[PDB]
Amino acid sequence: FNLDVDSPAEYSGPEGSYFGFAVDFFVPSASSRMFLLVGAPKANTTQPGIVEGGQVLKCDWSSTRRCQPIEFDATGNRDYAKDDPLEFKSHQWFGASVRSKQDKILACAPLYHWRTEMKQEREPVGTCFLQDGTKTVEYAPCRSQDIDADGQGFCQGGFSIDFTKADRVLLGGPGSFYWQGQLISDQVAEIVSKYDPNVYSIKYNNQLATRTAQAIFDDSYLGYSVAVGDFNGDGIDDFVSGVPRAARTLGMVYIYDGKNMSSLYNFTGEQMAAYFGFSVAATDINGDDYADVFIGAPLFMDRGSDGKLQEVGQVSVSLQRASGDFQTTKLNGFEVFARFGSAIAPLGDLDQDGFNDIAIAAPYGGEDKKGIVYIFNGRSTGLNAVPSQILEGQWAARSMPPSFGYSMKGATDIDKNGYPDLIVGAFGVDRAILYRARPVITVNAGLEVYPSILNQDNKTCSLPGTALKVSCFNVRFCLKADGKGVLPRKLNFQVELLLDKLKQKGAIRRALFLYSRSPSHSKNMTISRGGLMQCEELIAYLRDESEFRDKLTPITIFMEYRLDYRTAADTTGLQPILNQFTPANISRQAHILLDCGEDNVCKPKLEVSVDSDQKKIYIGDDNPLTLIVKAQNQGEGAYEAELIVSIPLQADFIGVVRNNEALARLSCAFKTENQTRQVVCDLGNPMKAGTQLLAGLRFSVHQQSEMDTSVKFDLQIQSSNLFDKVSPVVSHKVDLAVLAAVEIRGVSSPDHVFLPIPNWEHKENPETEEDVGPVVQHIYELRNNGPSSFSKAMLHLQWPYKYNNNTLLYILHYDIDGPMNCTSDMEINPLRIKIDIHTLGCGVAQCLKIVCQVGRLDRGKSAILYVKSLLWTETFMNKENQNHSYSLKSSASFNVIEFPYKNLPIEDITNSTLVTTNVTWGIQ
Amino acid sequence: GPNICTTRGVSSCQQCLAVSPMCAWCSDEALPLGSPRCDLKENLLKDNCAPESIEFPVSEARVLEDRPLSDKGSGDSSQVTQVSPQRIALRLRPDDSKNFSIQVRQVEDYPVDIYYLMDLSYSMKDDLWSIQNLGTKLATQMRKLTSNLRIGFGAFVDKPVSPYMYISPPEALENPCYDMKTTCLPMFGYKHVLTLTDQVTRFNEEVKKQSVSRNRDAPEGGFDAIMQATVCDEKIGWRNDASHLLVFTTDAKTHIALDGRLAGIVQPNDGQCHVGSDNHYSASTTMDYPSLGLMTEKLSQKNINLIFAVTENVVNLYQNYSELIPGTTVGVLSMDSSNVLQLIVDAYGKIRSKVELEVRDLPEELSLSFNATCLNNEVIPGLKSCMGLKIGDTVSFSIEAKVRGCPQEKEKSFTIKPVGFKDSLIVQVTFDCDCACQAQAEPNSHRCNNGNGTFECGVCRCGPGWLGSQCECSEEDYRPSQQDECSPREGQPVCSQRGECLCGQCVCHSSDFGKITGKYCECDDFSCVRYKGEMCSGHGQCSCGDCLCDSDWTGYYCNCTTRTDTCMSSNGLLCSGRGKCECGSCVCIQPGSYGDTCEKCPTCPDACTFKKECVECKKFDRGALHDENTCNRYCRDEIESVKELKDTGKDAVNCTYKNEDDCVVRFQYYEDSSGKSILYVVEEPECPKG
Amino acid sequence: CPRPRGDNPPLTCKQDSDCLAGCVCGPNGFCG
Ligand SMILES: *[C@@H]1O[C@H](CO)[C@@H](O[C@@H]2O[C@H](CO)[C@@H](O[C@@H]3O[C@H](CO[C@@H]4O[C@H](CO)[C@@H](O[C@H]5O[C@H](CO)[C@@H](O)[C@H](O)[C@@H]5O)[C@H](O)[C@@H]4O)[C@@H](O)[C@H](O[C@H]4O[C@H](CO)[C@@H](O)[C@H](O)[C@@H]4O)[C@@H]3O)[C@H](O)[C@H]2NC(C)=O)[C@H](O)[C@H]1NC(C)=O
Ligand SMILES: *[C@@H]1O[C@H](CO)[C@@H](O[C@@H]2O[C@H](CO)[C@@H](O[C@@H]3O[C@H](CO)[C@@H](O)[C@H](O[C@H]4O[C@H](CO)[C@@H](O)[C@H](O)[C@@H]4O)[C@@H]3O)[C@H](O)[C@H]2NC(C)=O)[C@H](O)[C@H]1NC(C)=O
Ligand SMILES: *[C@@H]1O[C@H](CO)[C@@H](O[C@@H]2O[C@H](CO)[C@@H](O[C@@H]3O[C@H](CO)[C@@H](O)[C@H](O[C@H]4O[C@H](CO)[C@@H](O)[C@H](O)[C@@H]4O)[C@@H]3O)[C@H](O)[C@H]2NC(C)=O)[C@H](O)[C@H]1NC(C)=O
Ligand SMILES: *[C@@H]1O[C@H](CO)[C@@H](O[C@@H]2O[C@H](CO)[C@@H](O[C@@H]3O[C@H](CO)[C@@H](O)[C@H](O)[C@@H]3O)[C@H](O)[C@H]2NC(C)=O)[C@H](O)[C@H]1NC(C)=O
Ligand SMILES: *[C@@H]1O[C@H](CO)[C@@H](O[C@@H]2O[C@H](CO)[C@@H](O[C@@H]3O[C@H](CO)[C@@H](O)[C@H](O)[C@@H]3O)[C@H](O)[C@H]2NC(C)=O)[C@H](O)[C@H]1NC(C)=O
Ligand SMILES: *[C@@H]1O[C@H](CO)[C@@H](O[C@@H]2O[C@H](CO)[C@@H](O)[C@H](O)[C@H]2NC(C)=O)[C@H](O)[C@H]1NC(C)=O
Ligand SMILES: *[C@@H]1O[C@H](CO)[C@@H](O[C@@H]2O[C@H](CO)[C@@H](O)[C@H](O)[C@H]2NC(C)=O)[C@H](O)[C@H]1NC(C)=O
Ligand SMILES: *[C@@H]1O[C@H](CO)[C@@H](O[C@@H]2O[C@H](CO)[C@@H](O)[C@H](O)[C@H]2NC(C)=O)[C@H](O)[C@H]1NC(C)=O
Ligand SMILES: *[C@@H]1O[C@H](CO)[C@@H](O)[C@H](O)[C@H]1NC(C)=O
Ligand SMILES: *[C@@H]1O[C@H](CO)[C@@H](O)[C@H](O)[C@H]1NC(C)=O
Ligand SMILES: *[C@@H]1O[C@H](CO)[C@@H](O)[C@H](O)[C@H]1NC(C)=O
Ligand SMILES: *[C@@H]1O[C@H](CO)[C@@H](O)[C@H](O)[C@H]1NC(C)=O
Ligand SMILES: [Cl-]
Ligand SMILES: [Mn+2]
Ligand SMILES: [Mn+2]
Ligand SMILES: [Mn+2]
Ligand SMILES: [Mn+2]
Ligand SMILES: [Mn+2]
Ligand SMILES: [Mn+2]
Ligand SMILES: [Mn+2]
Ligand SMILES: [Mn+2]
Repeated sequence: FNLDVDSPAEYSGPEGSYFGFAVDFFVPSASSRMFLLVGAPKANTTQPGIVEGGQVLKCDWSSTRRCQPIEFDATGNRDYAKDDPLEFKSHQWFGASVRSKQDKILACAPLYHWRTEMKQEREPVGTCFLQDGTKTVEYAPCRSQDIDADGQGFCQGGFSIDFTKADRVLLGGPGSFYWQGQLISDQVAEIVSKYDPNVYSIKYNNQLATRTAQAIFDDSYLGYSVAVGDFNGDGIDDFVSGVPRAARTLGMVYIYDGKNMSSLYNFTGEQMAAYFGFSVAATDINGDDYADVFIGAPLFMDRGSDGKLQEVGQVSVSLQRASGDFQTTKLNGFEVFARFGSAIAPLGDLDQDGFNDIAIAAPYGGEDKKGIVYIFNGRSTGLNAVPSQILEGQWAARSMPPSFGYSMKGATDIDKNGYPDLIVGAFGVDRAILYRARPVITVNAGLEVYPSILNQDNKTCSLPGTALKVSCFNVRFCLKADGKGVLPRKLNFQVELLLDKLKQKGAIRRALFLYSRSPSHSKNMTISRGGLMQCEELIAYLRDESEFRDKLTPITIFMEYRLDYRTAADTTGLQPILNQFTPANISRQAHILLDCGEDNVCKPKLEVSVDSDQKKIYIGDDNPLTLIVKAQNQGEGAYEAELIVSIPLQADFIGVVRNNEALARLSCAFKTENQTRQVVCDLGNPMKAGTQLLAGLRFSVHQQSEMDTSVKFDLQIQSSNLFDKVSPVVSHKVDLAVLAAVEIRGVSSPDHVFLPIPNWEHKENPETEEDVGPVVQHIYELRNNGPSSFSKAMLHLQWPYKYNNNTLLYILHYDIDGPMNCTSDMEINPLRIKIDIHTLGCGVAQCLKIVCQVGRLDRGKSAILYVKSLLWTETFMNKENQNHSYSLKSSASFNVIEFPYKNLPIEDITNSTLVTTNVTWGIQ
Repeated sequence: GPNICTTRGVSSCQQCLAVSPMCAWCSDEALPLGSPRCDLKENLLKDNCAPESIEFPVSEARVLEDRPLSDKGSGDSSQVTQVSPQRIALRLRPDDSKNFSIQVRQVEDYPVDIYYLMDLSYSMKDDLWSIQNLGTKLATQMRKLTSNLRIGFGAFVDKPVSPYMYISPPEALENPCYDMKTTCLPMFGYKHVLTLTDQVTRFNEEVKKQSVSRNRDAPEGGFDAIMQATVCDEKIGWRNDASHLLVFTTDAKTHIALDGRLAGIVQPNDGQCHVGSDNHYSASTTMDYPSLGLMTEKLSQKNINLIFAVTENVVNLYQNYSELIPGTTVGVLSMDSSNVLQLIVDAYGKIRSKVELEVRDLPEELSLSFNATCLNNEVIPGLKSCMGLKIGDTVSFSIEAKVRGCPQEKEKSFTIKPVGFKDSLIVQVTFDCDCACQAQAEPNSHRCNNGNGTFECGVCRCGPGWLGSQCECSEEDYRPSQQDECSPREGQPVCSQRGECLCGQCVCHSSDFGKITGKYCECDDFSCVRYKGEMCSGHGQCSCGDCLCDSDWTGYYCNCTTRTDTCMSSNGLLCSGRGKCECGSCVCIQPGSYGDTCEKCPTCPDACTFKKECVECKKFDRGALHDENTCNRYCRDEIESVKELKDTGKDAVNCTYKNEDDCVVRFQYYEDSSGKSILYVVEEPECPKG
Repeated sequence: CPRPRGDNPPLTCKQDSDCLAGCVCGPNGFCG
């Protein structure tokens, strides 16, 4: 929120050169100066025969905003023979990526085409150049003898580049192995020591690189984007890369180890064609010393308010934990077709709050499609998803959209002001903008009003003029300041004081400042810095009692501070800024003495009561608990009465009841400060004597790491009196209860079989399913619906196996879906098959039982048993001839034995069901 | 008397109409009393001021053009009409809703246009079978569904640049199959070949010439073609009042937007036509591929239906792509399918199996509800779409329009129309925020007691301080004998709180962080409910303690959405037919069902129970669906009586039931193996003996 | 059978000598 948008540094390059396609800082060791690097991959050069070779420019700061090219090559196209050139540098996009470690400058040309040394071709292996002061080497790890897009022929190496802590280059080339993509890493020393201008394909020792894979991974574009950070155990930075056509254009993100280039972690996109992995970033946003992953999907389509897909782009935010896993949240864009996840740039700590910050850009958003940059401040909780500042592009299109924010670099303090700064490029207009941070000041103010309870009978200040006494008091206001970074040592503030502001609206103002004879007073104030709260004082007084009425409303003293920003010169007024989450004013109230008794002082007798009316709440669900509160003031008036209900972690405040006219609506507010959480309800100012209030407060629960066995609320009334200001604390609890609505359901599929069965013939020894009979399938489901879960339960199946020593439903096989193991008291499928009405249950038939042990079923989970049987047709012919129709009845019962909620009342949950398969003749 | 309109309407005429649609205001200019000048339409029985000077506007849903729905779309001598009405006028006073209805019909014999996009890359050498004799292949299909057919086609390979193009020895510029030791054509981005004509002869002739070209990488980027074929309206020759079908044939995967950065192409697609006299996509080398979002937009604008006619190796891919472009269909293309020579009448069948309503240019403070009557007086609330229709059916939607507050703007016209049809219902919206007497009789420095009355007709209000019907509300605290009952019951304190009543008119006006208003200052503007730390869940404005939800949100808290997409199953039915959609989440009502969309139900009866009802009404003309007249809508499966043949075991789903005649009917249904789940019935059921 | 890479079809086929790696001879005249 502290970037200076007023007067930033504008840099401009030649027309049509895509000046600003890539930006970075240059902070060498041999100079206390710092510079800007801005790539112009379309710029023209003095290289002979080379149209649009591209440049990298060194931009001076501190004055003159002058950018001079850095000449890396100056050489035209080398030759393979007399008229057979070996390389083609025209339109090579030199400068499409620029990176810098302290004195090293790495720039690349991803469209650099190369004739092979085998056959006449034009292959875009791409190249890089690494400059270190005056020494300049050529780095082209894709220009090797592995050619022709079966290998590195179309690498376009240098499409993305980066450095690690230990001076190791990371390079990405998306065209390797039929556009599978490739990563290549080399030691910077090995790059410069092994350089040989007469050798085109250079072996680098200690190189890391990915290999070709199966042709299924073709056209994945690994190396589109790269970032570095450590994710496993050491200090050795590991490799991150975006591969946005992977996984069937879902997109993916590969993380490789920094020591031996082995797969570490994977991220996969949620929606096809979104380009998940167009850009990546590594930075620690929650200050936990663990680097966190940021992945941009600029073309992501989410659901609008109506529910239609809209292209808004989405950035993935994944926080690293020590366990190795990731907590990943998501963050959608704000404007359609803005391409919100295009560039992601860590800023370091833009605010110096202790937690690093990040900037995300939507180059095609804003007004007139001129580009937007949102900055997001990190906190301990992760990233704050609500931007705190918004940078708007200022340059309108010439021919193509000024892609403001397409390239960004941060985390470098160019003005040495203590706060890092931010480069933003817009290659559509050939410009690059540098925003400078500001010195955030945190200011704490005070306001002391001497005696807050004012007697009008007590007149001591004869000072009004004309020597008549009046009832007066003092208004003392203190003001201290402090702030990290470089910023002037004495700050100037403009304090304003307003008396009784609550009725400035045309009613009479019943307190005036002594000398000025007015409600308002202002004073230019000057504090140095750092915790010495400098105070000033004034004298206000109550006008004559005859001049007004309305003694009961309080005199509110209002104080605000301004901090004129004309200070902080020294480079064009880098003006500081107050902490964003800080109040620009403080208020305090004074009361006219009234109805306080003989002691001349108001002493209340405060009581608070609470009744349950809803005696038990169940564990798994989110329960509408309503508390009825009674707040009484049986003594004298209470100044600034507030009901304070301190809720535990499980609780959330819904609101006040307004549908029971017997219960009074209250102004309640949820507050979370001073390491606590509670609800603040206004009870009157003053809360007059004998007053009784009834009101309802609704809540919600989660039970917060189960087996707690109770939720506890604490209630007390607090007032700004001097004596008897508080009520006795009243604790109210509500008992946690276990409720599990468990049910068992069953069905037969089919539920009938009509005899005779087509194409059936008695087999002496049946082998196939078709020989035995049709396929009857019983399915039993144990479904847990109630809020509370359970840990263990049993399930018993009774099955009509035989009748008069003859098979009925020959169980072939059984399956289980869920947390359950079953066991049958008889061998299943002995013969090893491959693939009125009289009821037959266990009361009249030989039964085969199956016993199942159920694990933990939660609120919406179930366990299912599939029984696949064959109708034993042979049985239903001989003595069951034609008028004998049977109902093949099975049953299943369950008993819940165990719950995870120990220490709670536990009631047994048992039930049973039955499933019939009716066999019938279709003759008579 | 003591009613909601008597609290805020007393201030002025504007603020009277604004608080409720039931409010009425009388600025007689003749009869003042001291009663509230804004009470009700009927509470102004006494103190009549009746003939004029009573301001009571009422909202109106006024039809201006409702042509009769056409019976057939084949030269009806004028204006084939698939929607009625065609134009409504809306007059809306603040916070008032007025509803209407719209009738939509997919007429029979509608004109069809078919434009073909053919992949002409090298991989397509073994796929050109599908394109020989295409015109006779196309007339033969569509003739059953329409007369007046038109066809045309174009071709695409890829961007003619590196790294896609063969720039290897210049012998490969004009013959990129040089290295293959054969010959083919130079590559091209998108080449328009044949404008839509009714001359099948010229079509087959122009098609047979076509042969393959060659580039490097398997993605081919037809999306460049899809875009230009959509937005080059005059070049392609799209006809008005004819369904527009755009067919897409390709060998393998496709380039998507942002793939062009590898080619040094960083300018986004503008969705403008760039094909000219050369019939070539000129910007193929300067402009990136189009994104799914822009393709969807330009497809819905120009009312084009995209059909993916792709080979099997890639059918799963474009299926998953079509889910991101709603209303597009995929079809397998292989000379074994028994469907390949249709492939389109099946696609056009799909596209006409649904009618969905879309809204264009909807004013922001306006919000629209929707019911749907899809089948013979079955009103379905919340739906703007009807499922499983045959070409010829007619559906109706009841629409409600609501305005929050009053924009005080000019007339605005938004469109309501079906997806993919030219026909549309245009709604003209005018808002009646101001009374009749606005600039007719208004005071300035006179017409009140002491040269301060201003601000309205009917009463004069005064300057920044000391307002009144007689212009002074003196800052003095004049002692009792002046209250005007700035309180409900006179035993209650001065105006409810936050206000010290002066001069018979409450002087609360105590700005703290939000505004305060009302004759008694009972309204808060910042005391509305919170769902989770956000007032009205962030999706609703707060006025006098009542959440006024935004366009697509409902509820006391404004936390219940009107969406039904999350309720939609993979089959197109909401909640899989077994549940109700409430606040974007299926409430499963049918027992044993659960899951996000009620899809999971293993206790539900086997499909033999639901399909037996189809064979009773289709083959025996009885049963449940026969009595409710739902047989033709719900039973879209083809039913063919068989020769008592039950032949194969390939998933072999056999059923058997017993009808009223005590005869045992048995049938089987081949599930959606090569199609859409046909079911064969064994004729000659088993009946008893004579 | 391996799938062709890039913008290439299956090779051609007269007998299964023209094709390799365990593919077939398509009636259309390709590997498949
Ligand atoms: C993040 O996601 C990444 C991609 O989504 C994951 O990377 C993938 O991990 C896979 C698991 O290791 C890996 O599959 C292995 O691939 C190698 C490749 O070496 C091969 O060597 C042979 C000759 O060069 C050829 O293999 C034969 O088999 C293939 C089919 O697999 C045939 O089609 C071929 O014609 C050939 O006859 C290949 O051409 C290739 O060059 C294999 O050696 C591995 O073999 C192992 O698996 C087999 C079972 O298939 C075992 O029996 C055997 O003992 C081996 O253990 C694997 O198949 C992918 O290549 C790799 N892809 C990429 C792009 O990196 C990554 O793991 C994941 N990380 C995390 C943390 O989740
Ligand atoms: C770096 O230097 C190179 C120098 O070669 C420069 O490239 C040149 O740019 C100009 C203008 O952008 C090109 O001139 C064009 O030439 C083509 C023919 O090849 C013409 O068709 C162009 O348009 C003409 O015709 C139109 C009618 O259809 C007219 O409407 C129009 O006004 C023109 O008359 C135009 O003349 C020139 O070809 C290139 N040279 C090359 C590519 O070799 C490049 O722009 C410089 N880059 C930067 C960043 O400064
Ligand atoms: C009648 O009214 C007059 C003024 O209207 C009033 O005079 C005030 O008297 C009080 C107490 O008698 C004075 O307040 C305190 O005086 C003592 C003197 O020892 C100080 O120690 C106090 O210091 C305060 O501030 C410190 C810094 O914040 C605190 O740390 C400390 O705890 C104290 O709060 C404080 O100044 C006050 O100064 C005078 N005011 C004037 C203008 O004379 C008198 O008390 C009233 N009497 C009756 C009977 O009504
Ligand atoms: C298969 O045959 C059995 C054998 O009867 C059927 O079982 C059910 O048995 C119960 C006995 O409790 C009966 O249900 C009763 O129905 C009467 C009305 O007919 C009702 O008044 C009772 O309160 C009770 O619900 C009945 O015999 C039978 N159930 C039904 C619904 O008829 C079983 O239903 C048969 N299965 C199939 C699929 O037909
Ligand atoms: C919007 O917010 C409100 C309140 O925050 C939610 O209402 C509360 O939740 C449900 C209604 O959805 C009500 O039912 C309660 O839950 C159990 C669940 O089994 C039910 O059996 C009980 O009857 C119990 O009352 C609850 O009363 C209700 N409370 C209030 C104060 O409204 C609502 O769910 C939210 N809606 C959405 C779409 O988020
Ligand atoms: C490549 O490096 C990784 C990590 O450095 C190796 O994986 C494990 O590394 C840890 C220490 O970092 C060892 O304690 C484990 O025993 C390693 N796993 C093994 C040996 O299976 C990995 O082994 C290295 N080599 C590869 C991937 O070939
Ligand atoms: C067993 O299941 C039955 C239902 O299958 C339930 O008991 C009955 O439930 C309904 C009320 O919801 C009524 O039929 C009776 O009032 C209940 N009978 C009772 C409570 O005895 C219940 O889920 C289980 N009941 C028992 C006794 O185990
Ligand atoms: C859509 O269906 C709803 C279903 O209730 C109906 O609208 C409401 O119906 C009941 C009346 O008993 C109440 O919820 C509301 O008074 C009705 N809303 C209105 C009149 O706007 C009605 O059939 C259809 N409503 C709309 C708005 O289309
Ligand atoms: C405070 O600063 C303003 C700024 O110009 C000036 O006008 C005023 O006189 C100053 N007052 C004091 C007391 O310094
Ligand atoms: C089922 O058996 C496995 C292996 O014996 C065991 O690990 C698992 O906990 C069992 N599940 C239940 C619910 O008993
Ligand atoms: C509005 O209410 C229902 C909603 O569908 C509609 O049928 C009815 O005709 C409308 N009533 C009026 C008076 O417009
Ligand atoms: C298509 O989507 C399904 C899930 O919806 C997935 O399992 C499948 O692999 C996808 N296939 C392709 C080709 O995208
Ligand atoms: Cl194929
Ligand atoms: Mn590491
Ligand atoms: Mn971290
Ligand atoms: Mn920070
Ligand atoms: Mn700085
Ligand atoms: Mn007292
Ligand atoms: Mn092919
Ligand atoms: Mn291609
Ligand atoms: Mn191809």
